[PDB]
Amino acid sequence: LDAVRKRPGMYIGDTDDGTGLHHMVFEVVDNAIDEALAGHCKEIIVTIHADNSVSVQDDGRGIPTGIHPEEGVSAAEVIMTVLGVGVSVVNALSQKLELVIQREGKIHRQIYEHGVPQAPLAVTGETEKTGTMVRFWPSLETFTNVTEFEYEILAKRLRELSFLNSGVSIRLRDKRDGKEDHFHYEGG
Amino acid sequence: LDAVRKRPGMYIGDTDDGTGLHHMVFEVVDNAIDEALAGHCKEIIVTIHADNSVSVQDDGRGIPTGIHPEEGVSAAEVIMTVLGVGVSVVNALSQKLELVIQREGKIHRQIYEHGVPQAPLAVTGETEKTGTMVRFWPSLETFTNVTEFEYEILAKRLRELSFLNSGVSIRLRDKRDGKEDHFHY
Ligand SMILES: O=c1ccc2cc(O)c(O)cc2o1
Ligand SMILES: O=c1ccc2cc(O)c(O)cc2o1
Ligand SMILES: Nc1nc2ccccc2[nH]1
Repeated sequence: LDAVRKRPGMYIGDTDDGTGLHHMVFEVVDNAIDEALAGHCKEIIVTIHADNSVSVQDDGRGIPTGIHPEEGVSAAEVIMTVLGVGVSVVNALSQKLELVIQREGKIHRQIYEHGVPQAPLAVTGETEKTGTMVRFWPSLETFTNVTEFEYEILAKRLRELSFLNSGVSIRLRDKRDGKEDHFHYEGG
Repeated sequence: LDAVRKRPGMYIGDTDDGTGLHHMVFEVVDNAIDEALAGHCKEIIVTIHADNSVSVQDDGRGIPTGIHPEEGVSAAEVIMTVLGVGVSVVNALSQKLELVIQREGKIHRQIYEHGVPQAPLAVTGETEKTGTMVRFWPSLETFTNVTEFEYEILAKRLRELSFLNSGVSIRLRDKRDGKEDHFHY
């Protein structure tokens, strides 16, 4: 990840005007849509939290959790820490990132700070559901001037995406003011 | 450097009781002694600053500044960023690190934050002297409980090193309370 840290603008875009900041969300959304498309029920939920973090959840299969034979860490960690631009770029430029994977009747949790895992991926409990959730706090050392998520920028893009991804429910929620939207195009 | 950032304790030592914190200084000192031995005057200066940073100067040749043909960046940056344990560990666990190299008539400067270079090594002026200086601010995210440098812990180790490295002068300076020592065999 040090290559991304050396020159963040090359990977995420402009870190001052807000375009790079919102690209962080849209990169994570693209990965969530890919997981949602693998299934039948397909739903993703994008939540803007009151602390200016954004979470993106899908109800897909859940990212692989088993140890990678070469790397010697969970396959999830490899996805989050090895260099669309990839979620690893978002992780590198996030001062905090929470990963939650529900898979094979188990809840898996891991926390990152500036791309560095704080502990190995851990099974913390049980669940009937499946899916992947990433909640990230953009790094205020990288992202300057525009540091708060504009609802309209996310709402507009998610609406455009709904028409290209048939059968995928996309929910947008703003916990700051309680505003929300539901984009669900079932064409074809 | 992310392997170091993942498990700092395994590389530097315990990050809560103050062992790791002081080992940061000792790792830098080892490299400063190597440079001091191969120069003329052979003196190192370890300064504890008021803002809880430590700087280690030597008056050696100055570490290489030219571009490394494999990595495509200054040889100094390769030393600071690629994995004695190495100063790259110290750089990785420092919230800020300032590198100053005097060599071939030129002063070179570079700043790091958590091991990430903020710009390439740059020529900032002219100079008659030679040597290398690293000033580092330990990351308070890594180093907890014992965050401030105890003078006697550094003094004890530098005394041991002065006997072992008989040709090298070792000066220790504390700017918080004005305390000083000069270890030389
Ligand atoms: O790299 C990946 C792969 C899948 C994925 C699914 C999510 O729902 C998400 O928020 C982030 C993700 O990142
Ligand atoms: O090769 C190296 C690497 C780090 C380093 C740090 C110092 O403080 C110094 O005086 C000399 C050094 O030489
Ligand atoms: N605050 C902060 N910034 C960082 C950049 C890289 C790795 C760790 C870091 N902690």
